[PDB]
Amino acid sequence: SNIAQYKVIDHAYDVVIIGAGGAGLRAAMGLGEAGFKTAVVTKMFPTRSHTTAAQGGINAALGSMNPDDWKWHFYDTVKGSDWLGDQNAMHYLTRNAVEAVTELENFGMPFSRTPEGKIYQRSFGGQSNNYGKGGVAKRTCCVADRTGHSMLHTLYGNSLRCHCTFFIEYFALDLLMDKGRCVGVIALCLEDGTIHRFRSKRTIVATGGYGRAYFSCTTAHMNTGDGTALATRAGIALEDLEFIQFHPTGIYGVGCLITEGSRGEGGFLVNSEGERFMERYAPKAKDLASRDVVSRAETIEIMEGRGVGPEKDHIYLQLHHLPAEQLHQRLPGISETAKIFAGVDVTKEPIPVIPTVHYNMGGIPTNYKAQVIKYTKEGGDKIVPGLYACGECACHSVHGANRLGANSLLDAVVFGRACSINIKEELKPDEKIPELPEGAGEESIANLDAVRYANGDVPTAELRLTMQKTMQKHAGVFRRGDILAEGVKKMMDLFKELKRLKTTDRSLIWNSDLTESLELQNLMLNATQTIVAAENRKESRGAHARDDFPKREDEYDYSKPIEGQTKRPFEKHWRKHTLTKQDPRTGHITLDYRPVIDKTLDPAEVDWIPPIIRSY
Amino acid sequence: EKTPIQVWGWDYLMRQRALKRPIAPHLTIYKPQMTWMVSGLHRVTGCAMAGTLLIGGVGFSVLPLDFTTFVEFIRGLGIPWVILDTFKFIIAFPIAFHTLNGIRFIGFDMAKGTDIPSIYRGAYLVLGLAALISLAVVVYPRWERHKKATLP
Amino acid sequence: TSAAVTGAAPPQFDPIAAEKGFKPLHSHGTLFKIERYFAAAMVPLIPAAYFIHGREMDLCLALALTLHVHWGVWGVVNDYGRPFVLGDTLAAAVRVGAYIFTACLLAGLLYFNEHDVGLTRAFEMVWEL
Amino acid sequence: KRIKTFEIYRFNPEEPGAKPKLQKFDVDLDKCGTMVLDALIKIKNEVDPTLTFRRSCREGICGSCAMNIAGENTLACICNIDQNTSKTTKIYPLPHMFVIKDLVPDMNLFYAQYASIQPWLQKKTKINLGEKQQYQSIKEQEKLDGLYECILCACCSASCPSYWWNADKYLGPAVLMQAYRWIIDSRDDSAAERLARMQDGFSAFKCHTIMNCTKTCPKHLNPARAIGEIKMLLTKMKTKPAPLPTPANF
Ligand SMILES: Cc1cc2nc3c(=O)[nH]c(=O)nc-3n(C[C@H](O)[C@H](O)[C@H](O)COP(=O)(O)OP(=O)(O)OC[C@H]3O[C@@H](n4cnc5c(N)ncnc54)[C@H](O)[C@@H]3O)c2cc1C
Ligand code: HEM
Ligand SMILES: O=C(Nc1cccc(-c2ccccc2)c1)c1ccccc1C(F)(F)F
Ligand code: SF4
Ligand code: F3S
Ligand code: FES
Repeated sequence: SNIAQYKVIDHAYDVVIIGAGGAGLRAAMGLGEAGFKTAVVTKMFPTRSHTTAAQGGINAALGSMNPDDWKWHFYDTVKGSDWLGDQNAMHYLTRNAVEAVTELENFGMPFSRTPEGKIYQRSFGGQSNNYGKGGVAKRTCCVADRTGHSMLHTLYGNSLRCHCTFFIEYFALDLLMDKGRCVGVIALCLEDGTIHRFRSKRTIVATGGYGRAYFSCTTAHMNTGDGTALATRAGIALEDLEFIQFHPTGIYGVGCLITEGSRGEGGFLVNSEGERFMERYAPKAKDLASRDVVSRAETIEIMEGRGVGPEKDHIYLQLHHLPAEQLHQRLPGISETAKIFAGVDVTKEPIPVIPTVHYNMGGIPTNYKAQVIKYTKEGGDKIVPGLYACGECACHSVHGANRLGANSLLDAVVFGRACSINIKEELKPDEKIPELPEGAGEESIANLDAVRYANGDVPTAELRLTMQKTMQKHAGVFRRGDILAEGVKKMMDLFKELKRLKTTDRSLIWNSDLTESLELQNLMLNATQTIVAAENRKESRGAHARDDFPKREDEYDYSKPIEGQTKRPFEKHWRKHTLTKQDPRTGHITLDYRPVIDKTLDPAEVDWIPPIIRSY
Repeated sequence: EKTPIQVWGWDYLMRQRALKRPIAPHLTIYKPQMTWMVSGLHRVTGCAMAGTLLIGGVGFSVLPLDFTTFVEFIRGLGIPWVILDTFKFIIAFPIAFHTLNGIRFIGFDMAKGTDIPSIYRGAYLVLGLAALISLAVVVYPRWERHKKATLP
Repeated sequence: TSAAVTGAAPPQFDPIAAEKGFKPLHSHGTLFKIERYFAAAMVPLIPAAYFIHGREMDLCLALALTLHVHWGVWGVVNDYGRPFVLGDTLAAAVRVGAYIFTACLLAGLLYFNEHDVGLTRAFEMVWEL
Repeated sequence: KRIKTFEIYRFNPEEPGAKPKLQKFDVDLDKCGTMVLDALIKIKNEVDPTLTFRRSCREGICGSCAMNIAGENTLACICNIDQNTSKTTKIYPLPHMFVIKDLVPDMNLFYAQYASIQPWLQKKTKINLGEKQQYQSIKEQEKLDGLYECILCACCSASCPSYWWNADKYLGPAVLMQAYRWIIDSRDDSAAERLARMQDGFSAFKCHTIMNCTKTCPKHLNPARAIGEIKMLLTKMKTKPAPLPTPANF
């Protein structure tokens, strides 16, 4: 903190949440309800978080449209993960799914309804009845086309009833670490330019994804992976970063998402030939195949010169064959969005769409209870005391290598609640609030000041613009070992240009130049780890495809019958979680690998699901 | 005696004062629109009549002058008929517009006709019927005095 | 360094802490009804007074207009007579001056009808110009 | 090249004795996205990084980027730039709000007021929180259409003159329409007590039906009607239907 003076302020809370998305709030609700003194720190008003921009819906086996079993949901969830998913956490999720979504309706979430008067459910990608044998599932509860908006707004409202004290437009800077324990967060209040340390027994990280690490995405400008960057700086290894989910129907010019719900109602993809081509790549499920399957399908038709439009470089989503009544009642939002950005009447023309960055199944590794973890070969799973994390920013890991549609809002509400429950019970009123080590947060402030005043020779927008461009080119839908290798190279050079950084706005008060530059460090951490972790994965699993390694490498070969083979060693196959660990200052990364938890929570309640061939 | 939010709301103003933060421009920047120009007018007229009635009622009482000598005075100025029927139009139009738009607003108070077209028709219909009625009340007797003047 | 003060929670409204000891204000609802009803009932009165003139009309306008314009200016005073820009007692002066305006309006009107041509006759004579 | 100009309201509370200002900026329209937010970003990245404004979602759902463009209160991100390069588009923040910096208004009363309507579900008979769904027909819940889609952007509150003059007492269009959405919710037992906190002659009755709110709302919703609706209830010219009875096989 050489070249300036900084007011600092100390607080003392039971638990400090960093996030006001679905996860964050839902956690905070639980904690206040159970009489904790909770702080919620968020860099924007909670209504502005990305959750609000979710459209499709939230999965629960309610049987409001046809009889359903949460075990068939559990089935589809694991299949979707591509057996990288830790089945215990997938178990917890799907089991508690029906309760979680009913809680929402009871909180006053205005769900769409049936003639019987129950929650309306729509079809959605990747899901099916009777363990893959039945038809196309219908358990995706929705508020038409605006399900996240409605969930967040409902959640936010109910958080005002339960005495959480909100610290809004506070940019969290770093975790407060006391030799392996989390005692709080340090943050910059944008309103008045002060610096705030929060002391707390627990800390929940709930900070969303890092979609702005790519040139095109569906995500918000705030999605800059600050939480994973927080954990990286605190010496915690991140997990599964190389699995970046490409949503198939993002709008061509702009990025704005068109829901999968548009296909779950009946809409479909169409190439230049006018073929409804998904019937080739997935005869059974067609346009409701898993996202990664569909996104690749599109990305091929483009490469094979059957792309649509002037450049022949995107695809059409066709919706005008549906009734107009149904387009208003089920998809009013995107009806409008397509009108605004693409200049399209969805009842009369198709929307130009193209695979687009969307979700991060990677994140901060945790257990099923949501306690952030560390891993060594010998010691194994080692929790980080005081620290929890949930939602997009986490890696429980319930999505393995491919997120099931309508499972993030669930993950957020389930494991958000799980943080509150799993804290109400390990934290007891004997334990007092930790004191801060001297010099706590001093280096966060040193970094702040250095960035604020920095006078390099490359501006903060330019360095970002290429980081994003490099990622779009080298780490996209189909990847090759040489392209990735060059990617890592180019990427590691941009990590060095971070010393040559140039800012202009010198102010403490609401400096959006300074904060977009803290975001850019946070992206670079997340970005570099994403591309090396990817360059090393020499297989093809879920939302990660190598041209040069097109097969799924598991313990056995699950294409032939089992008995007869020898289980390959852990070091040879790839059914395991990538664990990147980075040095924040030098930018050097190292790898390590973690076994997939295949057992369920309770053998009685449901059996584990052993890997099979993944075809839709 | 306030609500708790109205108390909180006051203290908030006091804070924003203390921080000496500016107040983002409004009248000076907001686009003229039928919605609020009409309301503006509805008030401006409503008030001006009250004003006239107070300046009128109290004015002639507190002065030695009476109304007959005032009407007498301005006929004595020998001012063109066109100008004098304009000054009648300006007296009628306030009463006509305010009264019509009164009913409109009683509508809007009961949620009736609040969509953006009903707002924009209700506006023109009122400015129409009110200008129509104010010409009809100025020119009719002036057309019925040009009959006595020139007809058998 | 960080040698700093223990700071406080930011100002923040609790809608449950607000609900202890708060007792509802006398309802304004009934009054709003009669204000508007009264205005509705004057809709026939203005056209009535176009055709029928004289001293009984003059009196019924003066009574009606006063009571309407009483409630009019009270609302216009409460809009522009704000404490945050006039300070407390000057704004209260404006609230009092609203009741003065109402009672000088009438006196002058009543005067005008009783010792001068009246409202209707006054209109006649400017229309005879 | 079509070089469009923007006059953008500016203010910095660190310069001593500071005053609001207009700043012109020239932007090449062919080097730049269709929407006004695209210009503000371009300018921040290529010309003046100090230029401060809120944004998050790019698709018009968040409500962060509300401001006064070309006279009207709308969201910048779904606002098509006027390509007529002869005129200049004027960008000020939400009218009559205390400003923090440039295009960023302190939104804290607006939020506190939203809290004061108690935007959540309230039941007379304590419910078991996760156990079963509450019945509501299609028709009952379509009452919520036009209402639950409020993104809390404040365009409308900040366009209502009454709210300019009396933000401290009058709740204003956006908070009031939300108040009505928890009142006609069949699932909400507190219709009674909700109207009790807007009984006074300032909370909801200071709506002088100007109609600026419904006109400016970039989400095409209608508060002026919801307010009108809120009065009757206050007057008693109307009351809330009782919930349709929940079938016993539910
Ligand atoms: C367009 C779109 C549509 C989607 N639709 C669906 C759907 O239909 N169904 C579904 O299941 N999933 C959907 N998803 C995925 C899902 O919505 C998100 O992954 C989920 O909302 C994330 O919730 P979260 O609370 O973890 O983070 P978010 O909801 O993204 O919120 C992040 C929070 O963290 C805070 N934060 C970030 N950085 C900092 C910092 N430095 N300091 C303080 N606070 C910080 C932010 O301010 C914010 O409050 C969709 C995603 C997108 C982009
Ligand atoms: C004849 C039918 C009339 C009707 C139906 C009527 C109706 C109304 C209504 C509904 C308002 C309140 C509108 C608001 O709150 O913005 C109002 C305000 C007012 N009216 Fe009338 N009015 C009538 C005649 C008159 C007359 C003859 C006068 C004469 C002076 C008058 C003076 C006012 C004034 C001063 C207000 C002030 C409040 C404001 O502008 O907001 N009105 N009128
Ligand atoms: O003030 C009112 N109009 C007003 C007064 C002064 C300026 C502007 C104005 C000017 C330019 C643009 C927008 C509004 C508008 C007004 C008019 C009728 C009813 C209630 C009111 C109010 F509630 F008090 F706000
Ligand atoms: S009403 Fe329209 S404008 Fe007022 S807040 Fe809700 S959305 Fe923004
Ligand atoms: S702009 Fe204003 S006063 Fe009432 S109807 Fe609309 S809120
Ligand atoms: S930034 Fe979401 S409203 Fe434009």
